[PDB]
Amino acid sequence: MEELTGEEVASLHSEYVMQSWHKQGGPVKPIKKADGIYFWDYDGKRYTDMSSLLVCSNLGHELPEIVDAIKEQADNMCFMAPAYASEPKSRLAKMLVDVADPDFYQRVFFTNGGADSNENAIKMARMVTGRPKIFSCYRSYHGSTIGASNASGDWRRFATELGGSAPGFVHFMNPNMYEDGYTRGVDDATVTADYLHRLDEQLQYEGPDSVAAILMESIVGANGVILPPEGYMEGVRALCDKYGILMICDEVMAGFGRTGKMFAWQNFDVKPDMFTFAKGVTCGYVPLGGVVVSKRISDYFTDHVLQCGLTYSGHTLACAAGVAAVNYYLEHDVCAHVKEMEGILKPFLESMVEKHKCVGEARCIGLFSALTIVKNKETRELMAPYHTPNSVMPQIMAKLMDLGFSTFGRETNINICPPLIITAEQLEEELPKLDKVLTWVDENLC
Amino acid sequence: MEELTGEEVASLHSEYVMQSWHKQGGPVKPIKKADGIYFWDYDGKRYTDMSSLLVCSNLGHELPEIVDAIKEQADNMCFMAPAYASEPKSRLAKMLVDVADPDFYQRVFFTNGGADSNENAIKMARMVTGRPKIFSCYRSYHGSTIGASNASGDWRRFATELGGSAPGFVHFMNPNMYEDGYTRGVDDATVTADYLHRLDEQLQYEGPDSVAAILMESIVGANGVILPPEGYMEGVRALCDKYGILMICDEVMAGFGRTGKMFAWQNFDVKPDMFTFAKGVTCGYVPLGGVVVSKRISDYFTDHVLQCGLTYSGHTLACAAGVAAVNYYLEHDVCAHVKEMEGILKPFLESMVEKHKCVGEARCIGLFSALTIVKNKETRELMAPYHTPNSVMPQIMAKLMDLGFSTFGRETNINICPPLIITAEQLEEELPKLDKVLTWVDENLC
Ligand SMILES: Cc1ncc(COP(=O)(O)O)c(C=O)c1O
Ligand SMILES: Cc1ncc(COP(=O)(O)O)c(C=O)c1O
Ligand SMILES: N[C@@H](CCC(=O)O)C(=O)O
Ligand SMILES: N[C@@H](CCC(=O)O)C(=O)O
Ligand SMILES: N[C@@H](CCC(=O)O)C(=O)O
Ligand SMILES: N[C@@H](CCC(=O)O)C(=O)O
Repeated sequence: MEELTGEEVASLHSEYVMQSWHKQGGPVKPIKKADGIYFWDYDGKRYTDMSSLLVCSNLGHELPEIVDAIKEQADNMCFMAPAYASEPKSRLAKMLVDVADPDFYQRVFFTNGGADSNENAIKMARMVTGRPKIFSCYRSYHGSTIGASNASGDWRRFATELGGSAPGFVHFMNPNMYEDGYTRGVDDATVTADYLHRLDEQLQYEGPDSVAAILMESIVGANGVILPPEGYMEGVRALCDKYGILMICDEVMAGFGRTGKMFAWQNFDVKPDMFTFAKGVTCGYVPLGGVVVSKRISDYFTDHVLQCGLTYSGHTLACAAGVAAVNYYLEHDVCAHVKEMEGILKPFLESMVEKHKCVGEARCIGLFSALTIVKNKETRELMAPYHTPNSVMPQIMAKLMDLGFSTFGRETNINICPPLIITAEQLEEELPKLDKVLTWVDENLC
Repeated sequence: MEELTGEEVASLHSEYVMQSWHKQGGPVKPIKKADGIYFWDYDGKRYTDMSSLLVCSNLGHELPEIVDAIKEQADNMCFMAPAYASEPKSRLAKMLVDVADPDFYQRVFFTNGGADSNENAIKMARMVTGRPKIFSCYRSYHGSTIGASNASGDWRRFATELGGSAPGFVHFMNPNMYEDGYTRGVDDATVTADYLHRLDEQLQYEGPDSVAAILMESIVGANGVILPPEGYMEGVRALCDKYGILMICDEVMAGFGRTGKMFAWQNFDVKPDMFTFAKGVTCGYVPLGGVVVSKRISDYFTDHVLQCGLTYSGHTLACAAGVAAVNYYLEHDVCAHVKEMEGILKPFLESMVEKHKCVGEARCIGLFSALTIVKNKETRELMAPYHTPNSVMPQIMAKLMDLGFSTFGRETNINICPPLIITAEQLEEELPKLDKVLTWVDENLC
């Protein structure tokens, strides 16, 4: 082939590619290769993927087991239509029900990504219950297509709402303990009592008989790893039981080992009626998402036609990578390694709280972590208040990117979501870089 | 693990897989392998893929050029994030702009499939024009997610409408010449004049200044290869020009050689402001879709933030498969071969009209074709009128499947959309199976 130079790759991109969530034509980094927890630009500089790209490359890059499964499947059958059974699609559905809970869940509806599966979970909840309304969090992101974007809490919904908001999407405010003035640990029962009651009250004023589902990120991800107050998720599950509302957990970012469990909702003593997934089901190697449905929902669509579908549902190549990814998580006890890696990451960030005036809070479950950056520790003034213009936080990400610490954040947060295969030696080598950049912020942005 | 038997693969699917557009748990055919224009169940029976699966496997199955590109990309880098340029993504955007028209189009917005590309095309049209409303045809399908399904005409939208129609989606009736009582040879100028005036009048009664886009399949596909009357598509383009409305053509099904041209809208004297694609950009081998946008639209999003995005946009593996597919279409002059195969398929289907009491009309452009099945040639009584319960058409589809002639249809139609690589000899072997089955319909369903 006519292999392109680094400059041509970034040149053509700036000129011909439509970039997500940006204005067109900026400068762009051209990436040549990735492997393990690293990737390289065409100048040869190495970046350590401390955010797993978009918290999706859970097993690092170029994992032989997934790469090999893909190539093997490509030699058999890259795609076969949804109307037919295939080995990878059959095996992955069983594996997913099994790791989720084979006594509660029954079927998996395969999709292309995250927005795709939230869209279909919404449609399925309205069909099963006969009710029109969907409750979702203001502090949440569920996708960019009109249905998932209407359910999404953060301001990316504003553009989708051009022409009008979609009917039946009611938003309720969920607690962000630090930003709301409280202190995790001490105040959990107070915040949980307050926000569970706010939600109960809003349900009553919307008519609980008309609310088909409550949809929640298992742990709010892109918007800052907002660990909920203890007991909050169980109370939501309790409200759903009281009112006949289905509970839908969004596992797109927090699933597949991110938190130390296969699914983040497994940290809570709740069985959601449905939950949605994508990123780590294949570590991003082939697009795949899905909906895991309870036995009750499975039964409903045995009697009624499931009015859902998409050309690539259960894509064969994609599922083959899924089988390899899931088998890797299990055979290599990746959750246990993630729980143990928590022991290096969590104490480190907590000490960044004590050591840095610009770091107000640290949250960490497994390798799912974030820092709240503040302009003023004493007043809790955020370094970038909600939906601020000219947030300085990209500036901070660029200082990090300069040391080979690649990550991202939204609002006033820095995420730290390294690949689940990262080692203690590797963490202890990268985290000093985060401390160095935090010091720069201390001295330049307060 | 241990390879699964056919009976194990079909059992696990029936028990654990969520099937699109069906009640759960039925019987299912397990497919073991695919190659060229065929695929095989686990007993070894061969099916000739006369519908290209979902009119997507444009270059057949396991085509070495795409298979190999996939493996080569998997050995380098399966995925790299949207914020980075990658060789396959830059090369595919330029190649796509180039085959579409480099003097008119500028950028490509990559998605995972067809539905999200229509979702995003809608979002962009509302952002670019500042207007809320989308016009689309009642006889159309654009996807199943809330946005694309509200834009879709056929009854699969009704489920999405649980909870309410999303605002700003106005539907207009497009002509199906045969089903409306006219004749494609002698009647186009009247039908075109009438339906353009109906659309103009409806645009006027909705406020043309409030219509951001008219969205239409270049040639209505899954709903029956409904070739438009002469001059209709050009007149739609004229109304858009008159009123400042963007024209969005959906090439998801009719793109990539299906009709004898690279894009079906290229059979008409129109350049759409945007057009959407999925299936044949990769022949389904890896999920990929997109929006090709004009220079004007690209300019808008140079000055304004493109508030669209998805985790897997510009997926690296998927794009590598795309580069190989598009290069094949061009290097092997697949369009020219499709035109010459049109010269076999069109006369055969036309001769099925003359030969069978049950065949009212034949439509065919390139290898994009369908038969209208009737209970009564004289009264034009359809064999399955719109949205009938207990359609007998699956019976016909099954009689065909029994001869190894695998296809599908919607409403009262049988599609014939074989892979673009099918040869004259192969056509001469398969088409007799369609003739045999039509005789059975003649004698058993009128
Ligand atoms: C928690 C969560 N849900 C849903 C999504 C949307 O997923 P996708 O990009 O695959 O449409 C994302 C991606 O940011 C996410 O982080
Ligand atoms: C013309 C057209 N547009 C859009 C779609 C939806 O595409 P997808 O199933 O990839 O989401 C289809 C699928 O049949 C289609 O035929
Ligand atoms: N995370 C963004 C991509 C980021 C970027 O394009 O700068 C997405 O949803 O695609
Ligand atoms: N047409 C369906 C095919 C699956 C089926 O018929 O079961 C789809 O969009 O996935
Ligand atoms: N029966 C066609 C299409 C099946 C489907 O609609 O999923 C085939 O697979 O060849
Ligand atoms: N923030 C991620 C991804 C941005 C994108 O999706 O392009 C990174 O910097 O690696």
